[PDB]
Amino acid sequence: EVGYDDIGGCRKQMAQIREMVELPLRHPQLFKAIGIKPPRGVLMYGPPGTGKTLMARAVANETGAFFFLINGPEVMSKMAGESESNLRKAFEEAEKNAPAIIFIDEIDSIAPKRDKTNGEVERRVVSQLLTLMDGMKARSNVVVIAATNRPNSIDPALRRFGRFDREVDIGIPDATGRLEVLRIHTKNMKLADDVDLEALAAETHGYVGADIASLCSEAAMQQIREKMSLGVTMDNFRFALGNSNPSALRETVVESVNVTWDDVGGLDEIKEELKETVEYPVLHPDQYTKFGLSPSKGVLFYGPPGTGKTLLAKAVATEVSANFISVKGPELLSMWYGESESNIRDIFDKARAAAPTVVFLDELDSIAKARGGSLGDAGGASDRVVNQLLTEMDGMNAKKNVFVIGATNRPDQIDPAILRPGRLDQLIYVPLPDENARLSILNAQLRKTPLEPGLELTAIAKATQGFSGADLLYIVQRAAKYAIKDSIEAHR
Amino acid sequence: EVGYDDIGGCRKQMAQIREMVELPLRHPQLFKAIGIKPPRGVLMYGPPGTGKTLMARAVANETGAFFFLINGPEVMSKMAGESESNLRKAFEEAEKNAPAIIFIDEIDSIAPKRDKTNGEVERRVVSQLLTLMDGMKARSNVVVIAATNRPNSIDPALRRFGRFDREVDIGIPDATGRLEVLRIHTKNMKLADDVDLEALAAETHGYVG
Amino acid sequence: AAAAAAAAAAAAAAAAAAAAAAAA
Ligand SMILES: Nc1ncnc2c1ncn2[C@@H]1O[C@H](COP(=O)(O)OP(=O)(O)O)[C@@H](O)[C@H]1O
Ligand SMILES: Nc1ncnc2c1ncn2[C@@H]1O[C@H](COP(=O)(O)OP(=O)(O)O)[C@@H](O)[C@H]1O
Ligand SMILES: Nc1ncnc2c1ncn2[C@@H]1O[C@H](COP(=O)(O)OP(=O)(O)O)[C@@H](O)[C@H]1O
Ligand code: BEF
Ligand code: BEF
Repeated sequence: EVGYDDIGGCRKQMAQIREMVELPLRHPQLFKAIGIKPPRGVLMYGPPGTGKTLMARAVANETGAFFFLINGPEVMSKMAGESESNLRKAFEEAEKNAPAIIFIDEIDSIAPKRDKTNGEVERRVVSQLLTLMDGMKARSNVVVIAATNRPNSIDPALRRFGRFDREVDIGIPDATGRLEVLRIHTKNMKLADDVDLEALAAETHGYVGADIASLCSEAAMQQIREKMSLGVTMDNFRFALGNSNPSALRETVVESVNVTWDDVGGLDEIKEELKETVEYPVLHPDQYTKFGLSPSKGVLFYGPPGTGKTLLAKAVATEVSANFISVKGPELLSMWYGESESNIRDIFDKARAAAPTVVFLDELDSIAKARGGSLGDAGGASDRVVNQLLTEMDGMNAKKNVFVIGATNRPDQIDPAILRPGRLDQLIYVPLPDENARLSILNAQLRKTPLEPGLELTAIAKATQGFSGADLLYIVQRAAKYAIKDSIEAHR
Repeated sequence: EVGYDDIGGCRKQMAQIREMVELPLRHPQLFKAIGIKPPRGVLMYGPPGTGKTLMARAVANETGAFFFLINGPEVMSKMAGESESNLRKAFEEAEKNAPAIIFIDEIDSIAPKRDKTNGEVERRVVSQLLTLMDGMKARSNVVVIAATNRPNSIDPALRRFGRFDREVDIGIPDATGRLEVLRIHTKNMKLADDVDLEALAAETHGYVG
Repeated sequence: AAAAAAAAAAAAAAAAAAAAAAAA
């Protein structure tokens, strides 16, 4: 048995999930003289891979009941009775053998929307559970603890009156919830006395639950390759941060820039201001509840091109503990009819379930597309990607880290619907670097390079007044190209 | 047999796939008393012509085990659900002859994305492989290897915790990596005293392997 | 003044074709 310690420290979603299944099944006296009975069948959403099947085993051991487990997609067969009579056995065998708890999972492909199929074998099977769930009228004895991710694939016919009108969300184990899942995975394996569990849970912040058992198991393989009573040393977990690879972020495999807060930025006042508003709601939630002000979600960048508006976007990718999902501008816009409105929804939905997370939407000129005076520029009303992003924005953002980084060169092409104070509240502009800030641009490039002894340096920044921050990269490349050209001429 | 000498280059990647197949098979007691054994699956993605089918030939001849091979879409047939059972029959033959090594090929159509696909056979083989993978928990097992392209066409239910969690990319050799390739392919041939293999891979810069 | 230079076809989901698996 798995007991109660299989999910520990996550009592913010573990003590309230016992109010829905255990406390109705403990005694039927609290539902008398109260009127209606809410918890008939509950629906659980959230990040997949946290223990959605372990909690189905946890309710069977702590509460004495008859548990009938269903793996899910194993019933799919072309036999009239193998996929129709076995689901009737899951509702009738538990009724006579009280209590009647039942569990099903992976209902992503099972019961899709009605536009996909019509009158097939798969549509005939999923209509039987609509009346079998409504057929069980036992008072506080049957409950559906069905655990299914990806909520846009479930058809809304199952949430009409009382089948799945109880919505529960499994939160991220952030406040001391990630410490106990590492506690139960080291009591059975060998560990050396040189690691700290609080430091291990504080370096990385992007967790999906299933990766938590994967980062600790990767350190066990590191001890094998060096050694050719064992334990896991300190540097085996230090190798694990270079390949974190959570289950949700399996599409962003781009190269991360090496930034140590000194190779980017000539200004420090505007750099610190965006650091302060992005590090407050991710670290501790007690400051925003005391002040009462709503947190700003997303920031807009505008100004001259080549000033450092996407170079700073690589600086927010590794040093900030929130995750980084990048898009290459208008690449998230498909050719077909409904595929264009889905690709801008699948990226935002796959990130918000596990979201210490910033996102970098590049090239907002291609997204806002100057909707004022459209005249059918996209053909048959295919320019509906501007208001579909308005549906994803300001949708379930109560303590949800969604920081859209918009780097744009022309601010006048963006429609003012996103510029409204209910969506974006911080408007920052990166100005021209002066003579006191151009010295930090050249010091960022002359940091990790072999260089000559000190020539004149302040006279270089005083003569380039009138050009942007990317123009000094041209003068540092021509000085570096002329150091390689004469080196081959020095040879022989 | 091809061995390991026929796979030239990519030495940073060869240590990853050897420690997950040979080391559970050579020393099964080494994985004891240190917890559960990590490596249960690997996805070999990237460009197609990088040497990704000979890696299955390399693990089928160097170590002494049974090699049952699964091609691409070949399990489809006109019956009352044979595709969900013939794929299941490939895993129950591996359970009978444990330990062994299985190899499934061309994961571009057998396991597509569930939302993009359409049909009733293609959407049930993507469901059948999800149940028999995590349910199979045998020690010293045949743990699956797959060689295909387009890693973005893989469903995220195949990469969660224990089905494919140690995926690797076969990198394209740009510096001193194609030199090891030409030392192997011309080892069988008798070259004259005119070629210079230090200058062959130096003047070209773009190839796949 | 402004003339539209494109119709911009963005739709069309084609045909389908089924695979009838025999029963016995
Ligand atoms: N603290 C934890 N919380 C949840 N799952 C955990 C935890 N530690 C390890 N795990 C593992 O993560 C996996 C979660 O998968 P689960 O959500 O039960 O399956 P599915 O989502 O496919 O129905 C299990 O293998 C479980 O043992
Ligand atoms: N001090 C600097 N900080 C960041 N990027 C810089 C700096 N000096 C030069 N660059 C380079 O100038 C280019 C402009 O970066 P950025 O303004 O973020 O993107 P874009 O030019 O696409 O708007 C990048 O290649 C960046 O590396
Ligand atoms: N290590 C290797 N490096 C480069 N080419 C290789 C390597 N191993 C095999 N090949 C080549 O790959 C081919 C056989 O496998 P291949 O056709 O690439 O398989 P697949 O297309 O299924 O990945 C042959 O041309 C062989 O020379
Ligand atoms: F690349 Be920047 F957004 F112009
Ligand atoms: F033959 Be390979 F898997 F394309």
